[PDB]
Amino acid sequence: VQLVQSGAEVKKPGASVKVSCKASGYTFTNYGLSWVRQAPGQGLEWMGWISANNGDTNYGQEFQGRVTMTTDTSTSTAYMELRSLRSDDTAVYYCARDSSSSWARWFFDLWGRGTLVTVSSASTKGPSVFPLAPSSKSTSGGTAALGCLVKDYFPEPVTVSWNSGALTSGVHTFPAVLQSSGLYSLSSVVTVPSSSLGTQTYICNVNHKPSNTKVDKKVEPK
Amino acid sequence: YVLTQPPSVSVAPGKTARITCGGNIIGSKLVHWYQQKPGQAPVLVIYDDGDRPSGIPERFSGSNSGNTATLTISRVEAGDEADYYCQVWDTGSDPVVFGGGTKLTVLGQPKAAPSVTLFPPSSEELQANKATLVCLISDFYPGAVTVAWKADSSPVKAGVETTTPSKQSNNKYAASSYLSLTPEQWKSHRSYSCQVTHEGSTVEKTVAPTEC
Amino acid sequence: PPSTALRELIEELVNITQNQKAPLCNGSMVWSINLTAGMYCAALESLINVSGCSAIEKTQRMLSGFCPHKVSAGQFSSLHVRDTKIEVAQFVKDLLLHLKKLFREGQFN
Amino acid sequence: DIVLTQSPASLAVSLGQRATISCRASESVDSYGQSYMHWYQQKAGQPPKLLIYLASNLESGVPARFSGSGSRTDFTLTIDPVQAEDAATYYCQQNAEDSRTFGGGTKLEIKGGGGGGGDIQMTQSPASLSVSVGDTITLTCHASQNIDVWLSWFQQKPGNIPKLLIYKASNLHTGVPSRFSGSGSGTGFTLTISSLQPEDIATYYCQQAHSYPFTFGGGTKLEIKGGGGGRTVAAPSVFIFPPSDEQLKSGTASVVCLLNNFYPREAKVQWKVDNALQSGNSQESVTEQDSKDSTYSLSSTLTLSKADYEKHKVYACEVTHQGLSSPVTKSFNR
Amino acid sequence: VQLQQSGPELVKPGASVKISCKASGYSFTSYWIHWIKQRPGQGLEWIGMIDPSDGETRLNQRFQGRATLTVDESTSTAYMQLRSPTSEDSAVYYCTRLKEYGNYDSFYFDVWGAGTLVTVSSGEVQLKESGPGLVAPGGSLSITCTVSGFSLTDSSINWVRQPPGKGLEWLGMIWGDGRIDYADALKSRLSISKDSSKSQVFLEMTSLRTDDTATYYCARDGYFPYAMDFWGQGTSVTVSSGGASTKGPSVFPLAPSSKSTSGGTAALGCLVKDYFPEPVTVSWNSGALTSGVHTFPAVLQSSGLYSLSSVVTVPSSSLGTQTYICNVNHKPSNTKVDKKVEP
Repeated sequence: VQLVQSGAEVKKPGASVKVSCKASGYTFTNYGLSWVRQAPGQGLEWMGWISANNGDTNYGQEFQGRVTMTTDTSTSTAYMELRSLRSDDTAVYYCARDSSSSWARWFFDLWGRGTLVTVSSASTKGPSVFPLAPSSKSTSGGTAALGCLVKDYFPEPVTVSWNSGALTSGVHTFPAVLQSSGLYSLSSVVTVPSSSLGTQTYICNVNHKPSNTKVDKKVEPK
Repeated sequence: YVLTQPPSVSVAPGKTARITCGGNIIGSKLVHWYQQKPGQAPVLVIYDDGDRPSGIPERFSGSNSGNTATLTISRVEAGDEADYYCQVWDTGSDPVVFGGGTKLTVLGQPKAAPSVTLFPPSSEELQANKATLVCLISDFYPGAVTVAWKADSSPVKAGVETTTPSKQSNNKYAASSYLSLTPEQWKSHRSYSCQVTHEGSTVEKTVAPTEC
Repeated sequence: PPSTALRELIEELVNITQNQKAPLCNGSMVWSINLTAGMYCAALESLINVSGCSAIEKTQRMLSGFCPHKVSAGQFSSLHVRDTKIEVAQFVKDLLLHLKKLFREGQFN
Repeated sequence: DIVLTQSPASLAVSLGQRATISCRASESVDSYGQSYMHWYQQKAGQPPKLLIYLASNLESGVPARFSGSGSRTDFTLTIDPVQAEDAATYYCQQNAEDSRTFGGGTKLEIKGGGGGGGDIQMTQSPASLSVSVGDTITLTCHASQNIDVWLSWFQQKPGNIPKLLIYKASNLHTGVPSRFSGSGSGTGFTLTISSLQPEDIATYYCQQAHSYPFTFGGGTKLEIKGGGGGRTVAAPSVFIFPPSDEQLKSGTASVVCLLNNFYPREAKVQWKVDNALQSGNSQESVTEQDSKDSTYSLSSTLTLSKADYEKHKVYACEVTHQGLSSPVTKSFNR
Repeated sequence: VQLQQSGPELVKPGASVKISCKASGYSFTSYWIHWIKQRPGQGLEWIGMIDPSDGETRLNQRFQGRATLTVDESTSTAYMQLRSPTSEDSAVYYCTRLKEYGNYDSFYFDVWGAGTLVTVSSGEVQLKESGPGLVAPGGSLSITCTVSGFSLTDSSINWVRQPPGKGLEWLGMIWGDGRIDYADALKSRLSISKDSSKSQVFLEMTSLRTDDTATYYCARDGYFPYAMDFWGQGTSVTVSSGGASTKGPSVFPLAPSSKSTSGGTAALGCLVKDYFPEPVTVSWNSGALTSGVHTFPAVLQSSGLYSLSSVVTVPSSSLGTQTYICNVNHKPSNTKVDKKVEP
């Protein structure tokens, strides 16, 4: 038994989104799904419940009216639809099995992986790729570390490789910062051994799935 | 409804950690529990305050005594360092009111000197008439950072970006800082630096446009 | 609404068993009962044998209110529950927990 | 505080009727479907006793006459029928609050006599008569109701089984001597026992055989009486006592000598305050005729002060009595 | 023509005792078996009648439900299965039948067996009361109810009051946990406390007025719904005029004569003084002394020492003296004293 949802989602302000959550491994007709959101770095917040036997719904004062819930008994998948999204509504929207009792709300046991729904005003702009070169050379006896500065890209995610997956010694991927312009920025740096100076070349491999921008960049010091 | 549990609990490994949800008459209601690891879906641990479902370890147990319910986790293990959300039922505003969140501050390892590096903007982008100063910090403990962009020892607040540190393989912390500037500003001043301080430990490097 | 009397009983039970109170009745043990979804009469006829202690009066009052016929304890299929002895605290905690479960289950009477 | 009123405050009802004692409350007393009212029964000089709890549940050891009812404002105590032994004041009491409060009381009794089927009762006198041995003793009897044919004349030795003397109030029993004869018709009778013997010094009772429950008489008793001359006259056993420390430490001293056993009563007690006699604070505590040998006991409590004793090394009490050939001096020293 | 009665039968509170009584020398199933309670401390009393040929019984008023007769025509035994007995039942219970000659002409009681002695054992739940009956108006009245047979931690005691002729009035209570209640009327001038060690409960009162004269009971509460089931007798309380003699008699010990200086028996005593009003109860060896006792009726003393009454008493015993200790009961002071003699 396992509860599964759709993939990630990216929306703009004022738009709408309809997320899915499929139930497989029990009798969906004898239970009711329930949604719980989670702002990044904040506590949980109950959003809505729906039953798979009668069709009743319940929402919180924060979401009473701004959301619409429905479920399909054919594929055992519910559809929570949020409209008039705001900048702060960016949060993972989990789903969980709950009792269909319209009077009480029991515990939650089955917890799907969830679905992140980011809301930003920036457009789906490709990533500006630049290599990271060491002004001062690698310290004596110590290992070096270079990477690629991914500036002004949106949305998430962006995987970063090195030499088409040929180098995996010291790779480090740091979280994406968010500037005031709304465009995410990322900078992954692989801890490169100083022994490979000069001789072994290094080519970054950034994959921007939104805009399909596959760009390989060469890096060299001063 | 209102529940106010402590937003932080610091305990030593191997001991018994106490996590209470100290609020109203929640003892008269079935207080459940929920554990959520960083980057994973929350999982059910304690429900009805005394019923653990299958797969749940045996060292878990919940207490409930009138005006105060408490979670009892013994033999603190770093593998269970996560956040615990006290959850209850109600018949007032909303039938479900979660808690404020409690991060189990397990004493994993002592202070660790961060690894800080800074890079000037790429000359290719300087040709394209932009300038982004980055400062990269990693491998420190605990999850606390203080960033300060001090160009020529002068603090700068315009075009400064920094996010909260995150986790990694060795359970340490890593955080990056961003400074958005313009080419003329980068070429004008004498020195540009980025300051990071952890628990009063000043660790800062500096670069210059005359060489970089 | 029928869900008012049960909520008031739950509030009273949680108010008399809080940790700020002294040991309830001070050690005088109480015969346990079978948790059989409607132990109202069972709890009444098993707490009817607590001489005073001045702290469980309202509890017995509300219990008799829920069970007006006060049917004799001879309904038990096994008097072994009237032979095992546990303190007032454990029995009242188990009764409170089962009553909270019954209240959450919608079952009031 | 809640107050409870009753109606009537006092009630007198004869036998065979149905009692009805109402207890009105100032407000409602019920709580969670049940009313916390009670009743009590208090007899003359007797303590109360629980009768009905929750105003609808009888207590163990309670006759079926008792009945309780009421709905949250009134409570009637129903006893049916009305019996003589039920004549006891009742008190309705509530405990539905933190402070109990008893009712106004309702004294119950039987009106116009009524009885319980002829409650005969005998009140005779005396209980112990002064009669010697070898004389005729005429005892007295007094009944309540009229029978005229049935009042037995029983007689029992102290600490033994009873013996009947006269049946039908005129016919002599089987084995009774002719020296005993009972007479009387109605309420007040008179017994005739002649030639009192050592085996005649016993107890005497009566009982009627007309209306059940057959009641028994009160009882006339006799143990011993009379006293001769020198036989009862005993040599006075003189006793004396030193001063008491509990009084000496208090600042005074009351001294007394004891004439334990002697006869007759005429014994002029005196005292010698260090060989000096004085008629002052010298009382004369006299006892009745001894129940063992008709002797006497007197103790002249010579109350005085510690100074009156701490200087007088001896205190000789003197007594002149018929049992004393010569006055026996009783004297302690210090 | 006689009856073989049983002997001593120790009875417990609530114990439905059943005594034996056997007939012999005639047909037991011919005449109505009669029951007559001796009760030596009161006189002679009746119980009821029953014919062993049919078993129908005509019991007395008090013995209608409390007593239960039995007639066995197969083994010549009459059971007396009285249930729920009281302290008044400790007595002898003779057997007899309807001894009658001439077709219900002369039915009398000539046969009398040994008498079934039925002594209900003492030691019941003791609701004992202790408190002075007379105090000066304005003093601090104190009463101490004593209870034995259990502990105060598992019961609750109330303070019911009853003025002479008037009705009852609740005046406080105390539980086994430590809660204390008071009537809303006298909530100020009243105070209650308990002591599980001494197994006693106190009582206080401020500014005693003459209306406060009333009997003070102390009753025990049973189980839920916590009504009152047990009842003591209550010590009397009277307040008419402030008596300066707020203390009992200071018992002066009077040791008897030495073992070597008494030609005859040796008698001891204790001079009673400084007590008012009359009388005061005095005994020796807690009542275990009756031979050669003599009590002098007290007489009002002279006007030199407040005329405090003085009673004298003396038991006579043979040399040497045994373990003799005085025992005094003073109802105006409720004080109990004792002392051994030492010549």
